[PDB]
Amino acid sequence: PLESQYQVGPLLGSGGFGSVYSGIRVSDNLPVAIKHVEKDRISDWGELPTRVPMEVVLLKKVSSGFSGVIRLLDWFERPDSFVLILERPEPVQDLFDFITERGALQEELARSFFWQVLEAVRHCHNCGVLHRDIKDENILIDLNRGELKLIDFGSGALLKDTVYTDFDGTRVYSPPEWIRYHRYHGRSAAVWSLGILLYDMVCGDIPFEHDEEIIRGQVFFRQRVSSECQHLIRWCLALRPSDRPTFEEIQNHPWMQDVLLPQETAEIHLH
Ligand SMILES: Clc1ccc2c(c1)N(CCC[C@@H]1CCCNC1)c1ccccc1O2
Repeated sequence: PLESQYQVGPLLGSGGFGSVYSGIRVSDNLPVAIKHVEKDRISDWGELPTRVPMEVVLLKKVSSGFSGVIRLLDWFERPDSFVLILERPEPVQDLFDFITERGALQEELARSFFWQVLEAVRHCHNCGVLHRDIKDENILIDLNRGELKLIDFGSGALLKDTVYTDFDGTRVYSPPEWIRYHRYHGRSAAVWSLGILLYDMVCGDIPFEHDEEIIRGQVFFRQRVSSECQHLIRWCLALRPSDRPTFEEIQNHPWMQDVLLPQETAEIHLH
């Protein structure tokens, strides 16, 4: 019934995540995204009360209620692929393209965006999900509402308190303990990736490209950035996992005070 229930539109993008198309739910005209993944390229499987990709398990765990995560609406199995039906904000732009187009973000805008990402990541952790690929390309902006939404749980895992020794996320957002030892814990690795993201936001590019820079952990600013924002970044990017802030500590940091709500953010910065 997939073919009769959704009208397929243009291809939005393709990559390690598969191929994603614009779609409309025929029942009520709801904008959707339709994501196809070949079965042979699914390395990571889990189970429902049947055998599904882990991405479906993780999405179901985070798609209850409202959150800053793009929600799984339905899924289908085909003989050689799985098809996922996801929310699609309209109009929308991913944060990578937004930053590529507009350059380094004003701190007020970065503060609003970063705050929303923190809230979304807390939501995932609350639901027992570790994203493991937090980055600009996995954040969508609802341009009218100023609301950010996390995508792509394809490298994610169940959250646990023991060590992870596997990683299939983005290397330049990966922490020094992974580079050096192939070992990390969930929350502290997530905080590292958040430091990279925040730098990316306020500087318009990522801080490290090579392994040696990651391991050295020295952050240089190319752009004028406030002392308070530089401090938070350097704290998230502490070389020792135990020296990094908790999410609570990030959200109580001086730089994170007086965040704009999403709608005000869109009025000032996006309209
Ligand atoms: Cl609109 C929209 C809804 C839901 C989406 C996704 C997009 N995408 C992203 C599609 C590729 C981007 C589109 C914009 C230009 N840059 C490339 C996605 C990518 C990977 C997993 C889930 C996803 O779920």
